[PDB]
Amino acid sequence: QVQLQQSGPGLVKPSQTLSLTCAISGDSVSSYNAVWNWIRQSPSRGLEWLGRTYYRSGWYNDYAESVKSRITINPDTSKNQFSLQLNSVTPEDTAVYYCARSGHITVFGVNVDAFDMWGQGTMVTVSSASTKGPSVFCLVKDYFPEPVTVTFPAVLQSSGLYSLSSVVNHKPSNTKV
Amino acid sequence: GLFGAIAGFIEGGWQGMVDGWYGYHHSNEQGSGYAADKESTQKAIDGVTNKVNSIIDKMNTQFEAVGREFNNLERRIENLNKKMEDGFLDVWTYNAELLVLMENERTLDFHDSNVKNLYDKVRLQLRDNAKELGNGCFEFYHKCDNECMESVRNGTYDYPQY
Amino acid sequence: GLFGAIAGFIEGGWQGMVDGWYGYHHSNEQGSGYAADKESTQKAIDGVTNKVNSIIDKMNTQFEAVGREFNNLERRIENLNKKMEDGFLDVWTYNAELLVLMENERTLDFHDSNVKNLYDKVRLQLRDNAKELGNGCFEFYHKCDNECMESVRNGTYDYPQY
Amino acid sequence: GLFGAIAGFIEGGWQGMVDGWYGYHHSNEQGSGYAADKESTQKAIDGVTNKVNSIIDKMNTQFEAVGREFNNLERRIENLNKKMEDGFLDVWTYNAELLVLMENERTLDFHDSNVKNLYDKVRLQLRDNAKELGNGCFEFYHKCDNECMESVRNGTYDYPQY
Amino acid sequence: MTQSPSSLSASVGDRVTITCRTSQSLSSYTHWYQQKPGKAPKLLIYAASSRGSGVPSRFSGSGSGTDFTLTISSLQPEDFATYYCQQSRTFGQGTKVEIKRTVAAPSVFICLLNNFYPREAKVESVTEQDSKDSTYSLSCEVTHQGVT
Amino acid sequence: DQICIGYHANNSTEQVDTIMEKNVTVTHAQDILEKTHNGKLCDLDGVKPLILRD
Ligand SMILES: *[C@H]1O[C@H](CO)[C@@H](O[C@@H]2O[C@H](CO)[C@@H](O)[C@H](O)[C@H]2NC(C)=O)[C@H](O)[C@H]1NC(C)=O
Ligand SMILES: *[C@H]1O[C@H](CO)[C@@H](O[C@@H]2O[C@H](CO)[C@@H](O)[C@H](O)[C@H]2NC(C)=O)[C@H](O)[C@H]1NC(C)=O
Ligand SMILES: *[C@@H]1O[C@H](CO)[C@@H](O)[C@H](O)[C@H]1NC(C)=O
Ligand SMILES: *[C@H]1O[C@H](CO)[C@@H](O)[C@H](O)[C@H]1NC(C)=O
Repeated sequence: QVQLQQSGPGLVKPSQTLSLTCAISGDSVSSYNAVWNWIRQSPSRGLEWLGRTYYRSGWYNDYAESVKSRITINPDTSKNQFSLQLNSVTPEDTAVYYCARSGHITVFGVNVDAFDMWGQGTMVTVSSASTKGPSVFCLVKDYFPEPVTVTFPAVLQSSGLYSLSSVVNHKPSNTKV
Repeated sequence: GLFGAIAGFIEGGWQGMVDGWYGYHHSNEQGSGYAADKESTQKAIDGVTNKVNSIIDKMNTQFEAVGREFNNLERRIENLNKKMEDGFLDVWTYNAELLVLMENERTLDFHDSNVKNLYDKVRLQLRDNAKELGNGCFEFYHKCDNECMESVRNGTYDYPQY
Repeated sequence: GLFGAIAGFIEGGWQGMVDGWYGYHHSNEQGSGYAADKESTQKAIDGVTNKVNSIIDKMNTQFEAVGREFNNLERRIENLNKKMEDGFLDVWTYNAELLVLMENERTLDFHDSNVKNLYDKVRLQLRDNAKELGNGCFEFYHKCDNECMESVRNGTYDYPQY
Repeated sequence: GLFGAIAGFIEGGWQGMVDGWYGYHHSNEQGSGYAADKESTQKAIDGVTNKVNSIIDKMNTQFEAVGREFNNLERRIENLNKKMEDGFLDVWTYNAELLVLMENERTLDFHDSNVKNLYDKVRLQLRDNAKELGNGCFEFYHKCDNECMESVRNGTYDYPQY
Repeated sequence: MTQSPSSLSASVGDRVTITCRTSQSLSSYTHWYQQKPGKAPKLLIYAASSRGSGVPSRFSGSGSGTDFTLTISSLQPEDFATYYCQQSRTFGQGTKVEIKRTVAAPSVFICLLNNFYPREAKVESVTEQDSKDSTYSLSCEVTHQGVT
Repeated sequence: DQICIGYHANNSTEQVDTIMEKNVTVTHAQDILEKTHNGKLCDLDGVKPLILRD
């Protein structure tokens, strides 16, 4: 079995660079029967393919038109991984980022872009807020980042801080109420 | 090949086009890349799939040998039985091997044809708005940006516009 | 099709051309109409006719079963007889069905070829005295009256004259 | 033929080209003559040679009849034996005759294809530095001396130079 | 790529069909994925009708021209998911399959709408469907098929 | 600025035969002949055979 293990920070300041890594085991980044992709998902935009890299007697990259000017996807044949770099991020780049293998399954040796294995996802938030513990009134107001455990999903307010209700533990701020 | 495209005026294939069997490579001021012509490709996949299943299925009804034994004074009919069973095996072996050879030749030529037709499809759109270089490529007289390139792949290349 | 003309760069056939399998449609100041290219047509009729007769005739010598009966203690040879007769029927059924499939494919491609060659025949006469529109049609730079049109169908189109 | 060259836009063959199956005829101020395209020719020889050997060799394993005799009260199995041996002969006679017919057609078309591809090879080099006359010939705009002619046969015709 | 319906409720054992209308019809490029909440998609079907590795036999796909369908012959509780179709690098918007009960009116408190069905209500966020009773809750005048 | 037409290649070494040419390397191929067996006498669809032995 192939496993894809993602890593990289889930917080990026606006205008700066998002940097993720996918570490492959059970296959080679340079395999002729693999294509290595990044895909993101957001509640608004749905599922969006971003780009890929693959080796066929030399390295190739293709990128989505929407991100082409900001994106780089590089293989590392020393560590059997590949990276995603996305420059000049804005709030619209907030999403769950997945790596995925395609072209493992082919119709007559033609990559059909059917993704057969995916990484676990990295949730990335574009934000400047910094660490803030909640006020509890239960209504759990004005904290950052996620998550709090106590229950409704959190909503991101126009202040850039989260709130939820439970009908309170915030480990990022070392707070318990 | 019969149609002159594959390993002909198009000297070699592309390792870099992974997503289809036939397609386009574009090159302009914005950049360059490969794009598969999916429709031509899917046409090819349907034909080859049908072929294989047609081959497999035609060989479905075929001679099945049964064991029959004969005593020491039944040598004539024993020989008959053997010649009969071997005869049918050789016939079906011939049919299978020849069908594979004949249809392999036609499959390779089919691909060659699909490439030639894709090349002509584009030639017939562009007409005299580009230089036919003679190697599979067309050099434009006007600038052709990514939307311009896409309209070539579309079938939508607006000739009067240029 | 392999040759790219039929249901290719020539999008569809013509209900209005009744008199032949392939031909011309002309359009000028005097009017318009269809005219069959008989020679290309008669060539096609001779080929297809010969093919059908070749098929029919090749299947002329073929296995004919005869009735043979056997008693209760002749089961082995009865089985042999049955397997023998069924075996040949399956062989000849395969031969017939496969020949029809293979030659049907070649017949459809043959027509496609004849159209492509007719188109090229005209292209090679006109050269740069007309615009190749990319849909089977040629738009003339000069006026081409009915005698001019006929000379295209002739093979007599005087290129230096225009 | 399927490809439109032999006895098509190239009206007839050349008695004067003795040294190969396909080639060139040149005509300039220094003189004129025939030259065979050996590569295209040797390609053809390899294909046809392989075909003949493939045919011969496929018919290598085939039914061999043996003499078997039967008394006056063994008429049923005698008939069986005869029908069996005749049955296989007819099957192999069909296979042989049909294979020869089918592959003869493909051999003639193969030559036609090789000529068409050779013509296109030259066309794709010359591009708009010559007039495509429509009969197999290209009339140059510039003077083309014997070295110029040779570069066409080479694949080396330097287009930007003219 | 346009998927229909955008959501549905069906009981365990029900036959479920979801459709994707694609821009242009290619059988080989089309694929289906099933995604359970907070997990990556899993490849379900590839090339219109081939079952992915480890995918059970109740799932099948069909394709005709530009119309592609995923069929679950007998829905199981574990098939609660969002299903996506895909061609080349383009995905449909997804279809949510929930596991449908009788209509239930919200209990309203101040604003909380508790244990109601269907999901559609007018007063925010909503809990995912409850695994025991199939209801939703939402966090004041309330309109619902089943008050201030 | 230009556009070019071309076709697929890959690292495949699969070969097929044709009438006119043998050992043609192709990008993809499909074997249709089973060459192997397990070398044993087995139950047929669960129903054991009668093995007379000596
Ligand atoms: C093929 O591509 C051409 C060019 O990209 C398409 O035409 C454009 O379509 C987009 C999106 O529908 C429009 O917003 C543009 O205004 C069009 N521009 C031009 C220059 O044509 C065409 O719709 C596509 N055809 C397909 C996919 O069949
Ligand atoms: C082919 O066409 C040309 C042009 O239509 C024919 O030449 C004309 O023939 C008609 C009828 O014989 C005469 O009335 C005209 O005076 C001719 N005009 C010209 C300009 O040629 C020619 O006879 C035809 N040849 C064929 C069918 O072999
Ligand atoms: C084809 O390949 C086989 C095995 O790879 C080799 O033994 C044989 O010599 C080759 N045949 C021909 C006709 O070149
Ligand atoms: C072919 O001919 C030209 C002109 O005669 C010569 O310069 C060149 O070296 C030759 N090239 C070949 C045989 O490839």
